[PDB]
Amino acid sequence: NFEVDPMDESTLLYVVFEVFDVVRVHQPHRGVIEAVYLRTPFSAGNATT
Amino acid sequence: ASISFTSINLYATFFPMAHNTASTLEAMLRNDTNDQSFNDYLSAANMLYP
Amino acid sequence: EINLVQQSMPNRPNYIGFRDNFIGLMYYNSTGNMGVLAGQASQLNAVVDL
Repeated sequence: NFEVDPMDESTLLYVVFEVFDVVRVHQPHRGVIEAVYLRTPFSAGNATT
Repeated sequence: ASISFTSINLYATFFPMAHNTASTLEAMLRNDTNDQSFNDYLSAANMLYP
Repeated sequence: EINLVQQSMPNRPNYIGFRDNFIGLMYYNSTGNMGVLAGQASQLNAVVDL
């Protein structure tokens, strides 16, 4: 719960929730690259093309 | 104001190193215990709440 | 007396309605007018338009 000053213009609150965002890149063979993305208490729900 | 793009090239710069030294490095980094790992400087979930 | 002879013929039939299922009334497949289905406070789109 945030309490902020009034302001006449529309405003946003930007909250950063600091996590570990780690990529572990493995290239095991010529012309191949692989990666695994861990993200901790706000895991990626996406995995889009 | 307007912009237009005429030609975008990609540039790359390669360290000259001896071929025998180079291939030894490659063979070491194709092991699965020698996997590179990186992290974002600001690792965060970025939320905007009106 | 000249304008006692004139021929006049109806205008073209020109039916105007909506489209087949209300096509082009909702943006789809347009990046910059993408509709969002999102969670409670996840802040993640569950719609990706290409």
